Amino acid sequence: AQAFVNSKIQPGKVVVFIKPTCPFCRKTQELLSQLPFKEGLLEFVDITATSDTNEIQDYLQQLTGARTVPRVFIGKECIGGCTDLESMHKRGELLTRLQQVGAVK
Repeated sequence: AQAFVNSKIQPGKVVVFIKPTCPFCRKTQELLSQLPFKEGLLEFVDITATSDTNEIQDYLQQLTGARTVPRVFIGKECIGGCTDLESMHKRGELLTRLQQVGAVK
């Protein structure tokens, strides 16, 4: 669980931890898939594809303050879930943020 999520999160990368059958995971995927990411800099990680799904949620609770998916990380910074990603979008902050970390083409 620990080494698994810690290998995924990296400076300059966006990673969204998702589950199948998760309406908000899908909305998050819809928003970020449009953006001109460079290759390898956006990843959706299904936590059900590992045996220890609940232990991963436990570790995200410890790391971020919540265990709920979607869990969105921009670099090592967990910005939150769908709601928080959507606010940055509405405010126009998201593209600025992604350009600063060099995630965009």
